[PDB]
Amino acid sequence: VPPPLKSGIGEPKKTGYKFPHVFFPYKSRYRSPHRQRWWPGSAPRFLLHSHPKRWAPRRDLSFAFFAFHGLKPFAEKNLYELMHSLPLRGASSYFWREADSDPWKHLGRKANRLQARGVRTQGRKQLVFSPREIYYKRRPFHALVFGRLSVGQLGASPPEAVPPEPERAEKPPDCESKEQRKCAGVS
Amino acid sequence: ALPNPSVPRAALVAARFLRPPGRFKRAELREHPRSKTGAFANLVKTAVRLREKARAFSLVPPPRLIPIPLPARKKHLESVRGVPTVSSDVLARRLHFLLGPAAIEQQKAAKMQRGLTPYQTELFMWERQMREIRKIYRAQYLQR
Amino acid sequence: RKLRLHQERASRGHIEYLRQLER
Amino acid sequence: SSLPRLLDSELTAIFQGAAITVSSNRLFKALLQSGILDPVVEFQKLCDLYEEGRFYRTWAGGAHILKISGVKGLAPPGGIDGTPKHMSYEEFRTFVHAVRVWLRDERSPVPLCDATVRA
Amino acid sequence: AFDRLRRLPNKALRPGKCAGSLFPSLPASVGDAPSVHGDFCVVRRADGGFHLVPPYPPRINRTVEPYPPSAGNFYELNRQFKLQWKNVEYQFVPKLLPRP
Amino acid sequence: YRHSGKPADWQLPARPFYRQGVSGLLFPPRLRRGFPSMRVNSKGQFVGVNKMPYIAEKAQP
Amino acid sequence: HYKTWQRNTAGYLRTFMRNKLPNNEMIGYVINDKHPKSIRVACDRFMYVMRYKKTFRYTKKVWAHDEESEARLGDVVRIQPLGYRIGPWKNYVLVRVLHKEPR
Amino acid sequence: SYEDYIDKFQAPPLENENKEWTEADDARLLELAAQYDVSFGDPWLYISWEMQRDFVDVQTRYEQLVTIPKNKERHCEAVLTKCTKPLFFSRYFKLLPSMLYVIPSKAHFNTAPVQPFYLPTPFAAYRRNDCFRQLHSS
Amino acid sequence: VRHMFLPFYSKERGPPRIRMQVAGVKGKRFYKIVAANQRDPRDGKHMEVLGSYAPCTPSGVEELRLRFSRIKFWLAAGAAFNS
Amino acid sequence: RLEGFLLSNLPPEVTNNQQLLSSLLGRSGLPVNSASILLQRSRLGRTAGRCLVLLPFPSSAFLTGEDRKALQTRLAAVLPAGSTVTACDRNDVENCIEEFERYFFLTEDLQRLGVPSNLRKVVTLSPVPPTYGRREVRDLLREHANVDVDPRDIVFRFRKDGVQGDTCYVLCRSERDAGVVLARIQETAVPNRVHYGQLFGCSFLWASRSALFLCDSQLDYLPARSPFQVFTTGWEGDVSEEEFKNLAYQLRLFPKAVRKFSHPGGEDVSSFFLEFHRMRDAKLTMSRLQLLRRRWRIGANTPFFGFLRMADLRFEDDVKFADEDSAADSDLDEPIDY
RNA sequence: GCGAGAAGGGAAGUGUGUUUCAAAG
RNA sequence: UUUUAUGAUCCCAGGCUGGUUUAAUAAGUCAAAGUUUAGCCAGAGUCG
RNA sequence: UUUUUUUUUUUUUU
RNA sequence: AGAUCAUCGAAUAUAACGG
Repeated sequence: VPPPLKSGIGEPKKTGYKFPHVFFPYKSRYRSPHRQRWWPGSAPRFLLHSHPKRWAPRRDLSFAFFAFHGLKPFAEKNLYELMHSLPLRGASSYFWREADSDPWKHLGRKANRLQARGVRTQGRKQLVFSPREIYYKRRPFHALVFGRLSVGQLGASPPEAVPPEPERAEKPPDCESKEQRKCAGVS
Repeated sequence: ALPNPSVPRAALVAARFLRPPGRFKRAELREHPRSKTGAFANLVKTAVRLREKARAFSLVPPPRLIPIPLPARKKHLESVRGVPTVSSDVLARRLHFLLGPAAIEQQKAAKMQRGLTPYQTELFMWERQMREIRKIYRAQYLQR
Repeated sequence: RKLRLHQERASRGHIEYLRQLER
Repeated sequence: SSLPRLLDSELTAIFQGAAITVSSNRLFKALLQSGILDPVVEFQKLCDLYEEGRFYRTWAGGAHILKISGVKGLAPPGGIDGTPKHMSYEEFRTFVHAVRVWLRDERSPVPLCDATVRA
Repeated sequence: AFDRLRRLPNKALRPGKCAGSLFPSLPASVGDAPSVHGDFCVVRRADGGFHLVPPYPPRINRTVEPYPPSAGNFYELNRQFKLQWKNVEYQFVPKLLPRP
Repeated sequence: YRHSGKPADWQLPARPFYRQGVSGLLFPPRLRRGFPSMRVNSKGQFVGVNKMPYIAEKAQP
Repeated sequence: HYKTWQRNTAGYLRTFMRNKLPNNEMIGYVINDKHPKSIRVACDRFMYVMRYKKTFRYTKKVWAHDEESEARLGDVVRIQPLGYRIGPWKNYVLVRVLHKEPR
Repeated sequence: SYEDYIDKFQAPPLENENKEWTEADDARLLELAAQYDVSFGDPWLYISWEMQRDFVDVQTRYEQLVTIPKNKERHCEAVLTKCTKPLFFSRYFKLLPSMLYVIPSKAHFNTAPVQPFYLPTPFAAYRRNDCFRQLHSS
Repeated sequence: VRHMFLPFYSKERGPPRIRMQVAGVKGKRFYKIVAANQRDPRDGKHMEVLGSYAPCTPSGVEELRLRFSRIKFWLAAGAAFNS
Repeated sequence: RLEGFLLSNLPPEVTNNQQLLSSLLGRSGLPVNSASILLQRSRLGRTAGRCLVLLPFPSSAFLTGEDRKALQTRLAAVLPAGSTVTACDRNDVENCIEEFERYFFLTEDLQRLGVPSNLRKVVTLSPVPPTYGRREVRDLLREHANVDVDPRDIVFRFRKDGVQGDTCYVLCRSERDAGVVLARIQETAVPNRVHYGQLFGCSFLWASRSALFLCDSQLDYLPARSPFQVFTTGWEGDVSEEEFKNLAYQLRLFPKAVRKFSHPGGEDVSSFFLEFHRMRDAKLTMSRLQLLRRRWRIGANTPFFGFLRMADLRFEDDVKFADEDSAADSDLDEPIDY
């Protein structure tokens, strides 16, 4: 059965609807554009169903309860959550996205799609983000971070690192790139 | 105001061959939250807001329409206004190139681009050739 | 002379048939 | 020049005095009695402009025929009620404005309504 | 027979003709040219664009009763669509189909 | 051809068919096939049409 | 409705031509001229019967419009259709008057 | 890998590639210009194959021998009647973007009037001198 | 001369296209090439018939009958087709 | 008071001969004090499809009511050819007609100031206003509700085929700060339409938006004629190469451009050109950029990209202009898919 | 991001349909 | 003032069309008042 | 006027 | 946009507007 609908933190109480959509009794193949994404092999809607209201008994309440965001796994920690614990709010640092452990790329119903090449039978140039201005609306998962986006070349070391690039000035300080997953930096 | 809201003329002429939406597509717009609503796109306020802005000012009366019979007119044949001025000799040689063996070897001798498959390079080259034949036939049909 | 294109040869037959019917 | 401005409040007395909706028969006679339009305007003058202005169609005055007849009223007369359109307050205001200028431009050197002409 | 409940035929959204016109500049046949848009309207999209939109209720036919008897168990009948803007309201709920 | 293996210019003519042998019409009608999907406008120009062709158009002389 | 073979007979073609006029014009005589700038034109049409091969006549009374109100009762006139609806009854426009009755 | 396709299945050798224009070459280009209509479709599609060169190099050579000399001895007028038109939308294009027009300069077109702007005496009274930059001659 | 192809284009259905059809008797189906819109059904309304196609014939060689005076005319109007 | 009429839609066979035109006026009314006319002429010396007629001194024409005007109009309407419009002229519109003729002659001359890179993100548009417009008339606007003293002699207006004032109006600004401020408050504004009888006319909703730009350079006319689908991009970071810098970073994004060009000038911002093969690829690119813009929080109104176009030109010793060519077949490159 | 009633007989009699013409958002 | 046996007021039911060959000095040039099987047009709205 | 903002802008007086 | 017979159930007819 599908999970019950819940409102995210920072939102007033709303009135639940009686039916999922207008064509509830009559039609069945019609699907709403704002349908929930809970089946394995998908991603949330960011700010629609990612952070639902959290409740627990009085006994379970504690300081550590509030720090759940900052202890999330690597596969679910966003940029906002990552920059919150870093020195200087992660200012004057570098960040990049590692698209190697996505939920849909390992698990899901459509996890065996046919690509243009076929199957994978076997130093990169990944983008680097330099946060300049940081503004937190709804901590620790919400912020308007403005930074300079540039390109950088990876190294030959075992881990993913950035040797002597960024080199080229791509665009002036703009909005963030992605909000799914991010890595650390040299700083 | 009430019949038709403020719609720029530029976006009306371009949207000519746009297919209308289906039954399910209509419900998407109507479904809450209505995040597809643009600036001054409200179907509740736009229909009355415009009217009030014009109420302060004068209203031009409708034009006086006087019925008048239309005189009879007979059919008259006219020549084609659009007739490209091109000699038939030029088109004769051009047809032998696209339909000749030279077209096959021309596609192979093409420069590739990063991020594109080998078949794409030939497909785009063939598409450009297909555009020239359409004009040749169109010009010939009009002339005849 | 020596119509090599398929289109040229196809149109040749059309004219021949029409000429016979024309009186 | 210097056309007087018709106050909203003044029109309220005339509209309510002739009596929400009201018929157009009592309003035509009351307009001339008040003398707000000021030769003397005759009764036929207002009727002629009402039809020429295409107000019955604009206002959807023929929609009441389908309520009584139904399907028979859709067809034309030969292929039927003929009552006049009952103008409301809002509707009447517009008409008064339109007819007020149609008489001033009838003798002005520079036409306002229809200045153009086809050969 | 007075004040009898009549019935009118149904009519959906008429698709506009491709070969339409904006404004007939002195037409010289005995009729009115069609329209491209027709019933449909063009509005500004959220993302800075132009797209079609279902207009205000297109002549909701109130003369014919609902076909499915089980309509009240899932939908609230006898609805009204009002247009208000600050302290101003207009009377346009009556959707009457005039004669041709 | 035999050697070159290409089509020749001169060849056999067409083979028209006639019903009951008779191939003579005294009062031919005015067919509409002269301008397929094309008509005359009020201006005199040539315009197209959008209609389903008759399945028995050629079978009804 | 007429069949495909019924549109080529001389009987149907002749009836069609009589009914058909330029600009879908019609011929009729006025029978009522009481309301201002209004006249009711009575037009006569024809139809063909493919069973007994006989043509009958049926009157078609319609309403017309006159600007100068020159037409009078019992005067044959010419009408022209229009692509709109004006008035409760008015559906036609006058062009000219052929015959005029004395007073 | 995308890099393997551009290195393996890509090596078209053109005969007349990276070569200067000689006296004979100039005459050959002019002869082909008359054979193929220039102001009809894409004339550079067939001429390029005959010369065995890129489609852009051939156009530049012809533009500096006929186009420039001819365009420099004719009066040009800048108007915006047909260029001002939008683009038809589609299922993947439902927006109205910006545009950029090209106005010829005086270095490639002799844009001058053939007659000074003359105004009659009675019609000169209804002219505002504070709304125009150019002076009133005559 | 784009004015001459206005009627052809359909707003509800779509632009013109060239495709094939499936008709005949079960077990001996034959293709029929016609001109129709994009959203039109496979077997339904058609503007003009260009010809037919018989991939299976008693002689063993595939036959193809087409009109040389109509296909060229339709392409000038801007009619697309499948691969 | 009456001061003259305004003719339009005149045939070419009457505007090119003053004898025929003068004869038609003598029979209807006064001859060519006598009345005077003024024929509009283009920069190349060609006439137009309209003319103007001026009445004699007001001393002999002040006492002229509608009774004498209706007859004059009617009588003078029959003599000319068919499909002609003969409207009256008021005291206010009479002065504006003279400016209309001058704009057509100076059309090419006025399209050079601020067109170059000097003034890039300045130019605006607002094709709301009808033919009723003027430099002076429009000057009062954008001052009472937006506070912006724009230049006077910086106003340009396009024209239709019949040398009629096109509704497309374009304005400029001295500074760049106020540019943004203009296209944020002029939305759905109803100042007025016409000033007749000391009262306002019909309503008209204003709509200002940046949708068009201008450029004039010596290294732009030739490059913009070879490709059929040419793109324009700007608002880039510090100075960059084409093959070595522009190509490499392009891989990150989704430009998908066959070729590229540069735009010198020695400013602190670059602008690289793009090329496409098919119209579908070009179209899809547009969407991509649009989407990306939003993500970056750049701005709706902020110029980021555009489509390059070649302006129509009219040469000499030509029987027909390119824009007026009816046999052109430059529309097959835009396939329709739905 | 795009497509989706592709499984609809509930309404109507002078209507639904057919025919003749027209349509440069 | 308006319709009205050329059917005005008025009660129940029925949605319109095409489909190639088809014998006989009814030898149909379109199957001759009305007979069908892939098909055209067309078929309201609602989460308060 | 009150919660929501990955659709904006404005703020001076010799 | 114009024109475009009605039929069955046996049948039963003059109705609506203003003084």
